[PDB]
Amino acid sequence: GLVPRGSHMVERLGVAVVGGGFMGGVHAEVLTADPRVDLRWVVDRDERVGTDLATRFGARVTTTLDEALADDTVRFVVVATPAATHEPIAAQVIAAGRNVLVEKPLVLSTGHARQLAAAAHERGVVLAHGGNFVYAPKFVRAHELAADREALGTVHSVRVAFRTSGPDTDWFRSKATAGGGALTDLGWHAVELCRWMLGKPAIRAVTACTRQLSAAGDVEDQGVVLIEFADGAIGQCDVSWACPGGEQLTVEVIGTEGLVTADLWQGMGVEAYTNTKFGAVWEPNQGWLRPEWEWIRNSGYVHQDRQVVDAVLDGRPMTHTPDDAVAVVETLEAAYRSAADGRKVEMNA
Amino acid sequence: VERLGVAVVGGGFMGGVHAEVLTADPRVDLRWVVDRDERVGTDLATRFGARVTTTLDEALADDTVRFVVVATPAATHEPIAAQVIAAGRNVLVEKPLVLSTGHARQLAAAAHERGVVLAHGGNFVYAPKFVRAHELAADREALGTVHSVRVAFRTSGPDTDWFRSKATAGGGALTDLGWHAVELCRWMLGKPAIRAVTACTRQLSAAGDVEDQGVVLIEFADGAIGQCDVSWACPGGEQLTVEVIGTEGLVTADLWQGMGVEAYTNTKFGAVWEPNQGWLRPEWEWIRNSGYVHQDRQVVDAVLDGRPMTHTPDDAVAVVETLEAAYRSAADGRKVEMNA
Amino acid sequence: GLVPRGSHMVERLGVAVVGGGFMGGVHAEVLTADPRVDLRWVVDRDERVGTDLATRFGARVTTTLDEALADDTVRFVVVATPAATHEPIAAQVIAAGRNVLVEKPLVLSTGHARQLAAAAHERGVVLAHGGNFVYAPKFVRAHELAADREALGTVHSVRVAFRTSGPDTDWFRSKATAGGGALTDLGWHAVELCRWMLGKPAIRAVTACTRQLSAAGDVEDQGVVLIEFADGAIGQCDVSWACPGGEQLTVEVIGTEGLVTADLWQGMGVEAYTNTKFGAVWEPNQGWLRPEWEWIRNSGYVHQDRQVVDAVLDGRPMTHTPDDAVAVVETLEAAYRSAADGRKVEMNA
Amino acid sequence: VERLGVAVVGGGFMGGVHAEVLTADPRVDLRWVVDRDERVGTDLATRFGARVTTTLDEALADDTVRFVVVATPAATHEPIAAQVIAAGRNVLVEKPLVLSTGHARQLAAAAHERGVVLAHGGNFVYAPKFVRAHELAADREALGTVHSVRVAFRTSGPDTDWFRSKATAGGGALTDLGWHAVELCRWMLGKPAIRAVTACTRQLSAAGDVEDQGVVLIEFADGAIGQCDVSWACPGGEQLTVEVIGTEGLVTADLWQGMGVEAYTNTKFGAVWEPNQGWLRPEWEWIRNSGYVHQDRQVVDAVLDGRPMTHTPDDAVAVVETLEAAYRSAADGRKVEMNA
Ligand SMILES: NC(=O)c1ccc[n+]([C@@H]2O[C@H](COP(=O)([O-])OP(=O)(O)OC[C@H]3O[C@@H](n4cnc5c(N)ncnc54)[C@H](O)[C@@H]3O)[C@@H](O)[C@H]2O)c1
Ligand SMILES: NC(=O)c1ccc[n+]([C@@H]2O[C@H](COP(=O)([O-])OP(=O)(O)OC[C@H]3O[C@@H](n4cnc5c(N)ncnc54)[C@H](O)[C@@H]3O)[C@@H](O)[C@H]2O)c1
Ligand SMILES: NC(=O)c1ccc[n+]([C@@H]2O[C@H](COP(=O)([O-])OP(=O)(O)OC[C@H]3O[C@@H](n4cnc5c(N)ncnc54)[C@H](O)[C@@H]3O)[C@@H](O)[C@H]2O)c1
Ligand SMILES: NC(=O)c1ccc[n+]([C@@H]2O[C@H](COP(=O)([O-])OP(=O)(O)OC[C@H]3O[C@@H](n4cnc5c(N)ncnc54)[C@H](O)[C@@H]3O)[C@@H](O)[C@H]2O)c1
Repeated sequence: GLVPRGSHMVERLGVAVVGGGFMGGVHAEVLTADPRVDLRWVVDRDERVGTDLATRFGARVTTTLDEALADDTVRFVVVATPAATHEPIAAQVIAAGRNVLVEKPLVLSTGHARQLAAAAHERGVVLAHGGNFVYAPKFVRAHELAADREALGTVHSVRVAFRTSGPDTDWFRSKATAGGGALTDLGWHAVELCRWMLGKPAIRAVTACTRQLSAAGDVEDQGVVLIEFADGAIGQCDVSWACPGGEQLTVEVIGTEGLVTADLWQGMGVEAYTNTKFGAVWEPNQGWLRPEWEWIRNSGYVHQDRQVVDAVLDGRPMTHTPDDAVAVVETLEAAYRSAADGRKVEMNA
Repeated sequence: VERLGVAVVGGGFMGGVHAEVLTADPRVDLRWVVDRDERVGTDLATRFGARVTTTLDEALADDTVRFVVVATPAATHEPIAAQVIAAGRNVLVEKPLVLSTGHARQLAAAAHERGVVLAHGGNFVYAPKFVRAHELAADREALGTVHSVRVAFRTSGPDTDWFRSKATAGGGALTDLGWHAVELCRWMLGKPAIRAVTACTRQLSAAGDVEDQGVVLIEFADGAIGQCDVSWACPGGEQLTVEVIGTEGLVTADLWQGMGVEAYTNTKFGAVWEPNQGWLRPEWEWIRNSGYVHQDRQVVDAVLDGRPMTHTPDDAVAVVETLEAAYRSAADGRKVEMNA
Repeated sequence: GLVPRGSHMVERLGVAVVGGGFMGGVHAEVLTADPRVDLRWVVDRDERVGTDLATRFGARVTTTLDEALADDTVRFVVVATPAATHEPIAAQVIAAGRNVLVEKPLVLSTGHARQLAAAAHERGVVLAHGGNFVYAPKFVRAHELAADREALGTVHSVRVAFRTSGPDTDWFRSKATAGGGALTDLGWHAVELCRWMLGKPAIRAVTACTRQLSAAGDVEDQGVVLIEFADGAIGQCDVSWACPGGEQLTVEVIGTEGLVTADLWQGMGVEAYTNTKFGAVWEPNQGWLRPEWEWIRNSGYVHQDRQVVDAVLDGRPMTHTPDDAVAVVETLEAAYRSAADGRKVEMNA
Repeated sequence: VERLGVAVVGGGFMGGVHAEVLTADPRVDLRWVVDRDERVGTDLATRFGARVTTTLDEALADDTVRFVVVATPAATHEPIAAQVIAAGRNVLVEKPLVLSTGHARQLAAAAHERGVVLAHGGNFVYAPKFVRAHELAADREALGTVHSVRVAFRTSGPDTDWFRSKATAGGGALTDLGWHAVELCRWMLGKPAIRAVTACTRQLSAAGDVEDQGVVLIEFADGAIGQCDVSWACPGGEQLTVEVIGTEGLVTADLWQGMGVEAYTNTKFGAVWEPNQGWLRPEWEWIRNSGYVHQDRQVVDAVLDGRPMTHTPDDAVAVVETLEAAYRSAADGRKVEMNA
């Protein structure tokens, strides 16, 4: 083998999805493919958007989180709303005694993260966060090779590059609603991947640089973080919202005896060219392309959500815990401080 | 919730893979392993909690068994499959379905008459990456007129002895690897009829009496040319690539070198298929990525829900004929016309 | 090292170029960069084209081959005219006692090739042919590794693929003027590369398939040749005029212990993307590109012409001789016969 | 036809390369090899038919010598170059030109006053592939606003001992490799001014007292961010890549992994730099492709034909300052502002 045994048709878990936008849709599609899941509610401030998602999966639609929480069959809530709404919404879901999966970034301050985590534990519920790429099949494989100590020797370098042409919806570009720019949006993943590839060691210091390119908004479009891990390995996170030509996500680990690299979007092994356009391909879809296949599964969403559901229904302890989210949140806060005053920031947390 | 009782015949490498794939299906109950070698069958049975026997009829006496996977040497396929169908069971037969076109048509007809599912083990037409490439290649506006398809399949050759005997394998690389190459070529073009086949083969190793490499040029009805390039003599790692070229566009897909992970070591990687020293391109999820999971899900779906199959015994017959024509072409040094 | 010593400024060789089209221009540019070369004449039936090339290099222009041959300073003639004109023109250049470089394909029949070669030898002049890719730096390197017998073991497979979107000028698509289509135009190179990569062994048999896609003309757009070499290795030449997206040229050699591959146009190590267009790039020049650098030198034209000039001026014997051209010509003639009647053709020549 | 008399100082690895490159130039007469080790200098001299000495002044007493290549350890560069310029000779000094910004400005000024050519050994800005990438990256309509440049330069480290001594090398990887990284970054953007530099370094090996790896973030005047990533601790083969990203486009170039030749062997390739087992990506024409040939042709052109140089001592000063600022940043844990 080995093929993981298939879910498991038979338990029933009532689910609410809060935020029926892009990511709420992905989760709705991933969760409804799981035989154990009953999607009961879509919650959204925009009723048209909420309604469109709900009818697609035969859920009920509401604009009030409290209506869904009044449904006793709901035991699990997915929160995919703008970043600054995560903490109030997750705090209320937890207080109502429900399990909750919160999209990246968990919250926007170290305090909120520690306190949300303490509140979930007290309430005896699962708090899970949406760092999907550490569940991506390709990266899991690469993580396994990066852990071969005989093969790599002493690891000294890790690098994660994550580049897009930027967000589609407006809330991403305001601090008030988003917390920060590319460093928050993409840097979340890059920092989680870096830690993880190294075996989650303590971070000793951080250095960072950011720029805002776009006139719209008040957040950065690009950032580079230099992370100093406790063993002395240097991490780099290179993120950007101003990169054309298609999403890029790569991971590189370098030791004294070996190295491991992995490429998500440019490593799918399919190539195409056309003089006109490919209908079934994400724009840009003319000229030379490297088309994706199974983008949802290959980004890790399917494995993440299966393991979250396994944690709620079967008490199967998760690989990635609120401790990991807390570590990411303080790294990002340290990075923003470093960028602001042009100095290395010592960690301690 | 719908349980399906399954028996696996042949407890070797492929029986092992199928057993792994089917027992991951919540609908499936693996009840029997059948194998002529009792030690091999016992090992597989104890691993998956099934009964074991050396006699297929002991497993067919079990009325719970409604579906049988046949993963035995090529020449044993037809007698076994005929038996299974005669006993009213649905069957999946590993590639080379059969060695003769007459036998293929009989089995299909016998299966249709009995009202059972006959399925064949061409797993790579179910591989997720190839399935995506096939979708792109079907965009007529994007590709214009399709005039070339090429499938290269290269390995360092089989390890068990019966593969290199003509009596039991029915062929060498052209059969073992060519089955897939031809099925992929055909499929990438939307499955058009084949009009002619030219082929060249060669035996390299001294062991056995079958070819180690071969090339087939295929003339499809519309005039597009297919190339199938297969070999048991290629070092450095398995290769499987697909290429479709039209006047306005093209599509390529690479299975084993397009998996997007690179590694280097001065020593070795323990978790990697040898060669595991120096520069490597390691696989991940090789069973799923090769198409076995999707194949076996769609065959179980057919048996349970009557949901009609994408790849049919008609496809398998087309492949058998082509391989028959290719071996004749290789012997006669001439293009062979397909009156079928 | 090692860097080849630089030409050698000082000898003077008067040159005529016949055919001032695309390839006559390339040669004019390569030859005038050689300090030893004096480009005296451009000969072309079209005076405007001839004149445009000549003024660019300060040559004289004529429409009569005889005018250039009346110039005693001319000792070396480059023939870059349509394929069917090669034999008469080269026969006249040779008879006038001049050295001659004839573009691919040398001539269109085995007889003509043997007889042209015999005539040059009798006249004591160099006859050279324009198979440039066997001089391409990258392929020379690959040829050297393919000759490591310990590293490859027994070589059993060689493959050359050569694909373009087809010729620009009309004469290429008529048998009368061109001899044949892609199999002649591209197959010339593919067959020469195959032989060479294997150490130029005898060819025992040939099998071939061709199709005509285009309505214009009467020659084939695609062809595949299966070559059986004497040692038992199988060669493949895959050529096409109907391939979009940019020129492709690759070489693959496979043995029992190893393999060697090389990629000319997709192996240049430069990548680019733009949302608009790159001005300095060969169309298609939008979207994802793999731009060439030094395309003339990297295709081998510079090394070929330097070695041809070395042969004339310094008697330095050439690596690739008229014997090699004769072998290619009969392979192609065998291939066309095989395609015509659907049978393997045994060689003997 | 115009002959230029040359002396090479330092008969080691780089002196060897330069001697190879310059003697291929028909305009050049290599007359002297100078080296403190007589055996090393003698070996190089006998190979190229030059005179040999251990005393630079014996070679400067020769009035035929109009041009000197200095390929000695970093700390020896300034005293030697000063001597050569003081004697009225044109000079080419290998990378790290000098270790101090003051010294760089003196040499440039001394050279300008004497009326001679001072050139520095940044060969990769002359590499044909990078020169092409630089042309693409200069297409403003195609790239839009340029906001990122990244240069990664990775090796398994130097083999001679003086490289790992601060006294004689003036630095580790950040100096040895970083010189190129910074010069490439700067050049790819059209050579704008540098406003600030942040850096992090680390020593891995126990031997020596210099860093093995370092990263530099560079803030250019317009606001574009440069990254220079260098390391002596990277296995599997040398890497050198360049990346430029703008809002409308991007350009990347790969020197050692973008050479387009792939090989595999179960044994080894004799004609290949080790690692020469397993999967390889072999180099071809490494001297020319690294830029040495073009560099040395353009320096000889300058000396003979007064044809002004693309890369000037002003560029070298900019690089020296940046490296100075980077090492301070690495020590202080802070961004260093460039008031130059
Ligand atoms: N892990 C990933 O790969 C990934 C990818 C994209 C986005 N995200 C994250 O998911 C979350 C949502 O992102 P998105 O792309 O789906 O945004 P989106 O703008 O597409 O959707 C946001 C939705 O939330 C609704 N909404 C706003 N406030 C609400 C509220 N108080 N209550 C209920 N609904 C509300 C909005 O009407 C909208 O429908 C973000 O936190 C984002 O960072 C994660
Ligand atoms: N689709 C694929 O990717 C793929 C890959 C490998 C093999 N196959 C095919 O699967 C089939 C088996 O190949 P394999 O690699 O597993 O071979 P194998 O030698 O590993 O196993 C074959 C097993 O069948 C047993 N056996 C032999 N004759 C039998 C008989 N009459 N009745 C019952 N059992 C018998 C043998 O003891 C043996 O254990 C072949 O047809 C092969 O072509 C397909
Ligand atoms: N080795 C290579 O890489 C390569 C590439 C392209 C073409 N070629 C070959 O070079 C030759 C010319 O090809 P091209 O692309 O330059 O064609 P072209 O059509 O661009 O140029 C042909 C030129 O020859 C002129 N011409 C025709 N008949 C003439 C005659 N009797 N006397 C003098 N001039 C005459 C024409 O006016 C025209 O200027 C062909 O044989 C071709 O196969 C080789
Ligand atoms: N541009 C490049 O790609 C590149 C590559 C390697 C080295 N370099 C540089 O070239 C220079 C030499 O490096 P190397 O690898 O050739 O070192 P090396 O140790 O191989 O050779 C240095 C030589 O200089 C001799 N020498 C030492 N002190 C001397 C002195 N005072 N006077 C005369 N000779 C003296 C030594 O005997 C030695 O033979 C260094 O500055 C290095 O940074 C540049």
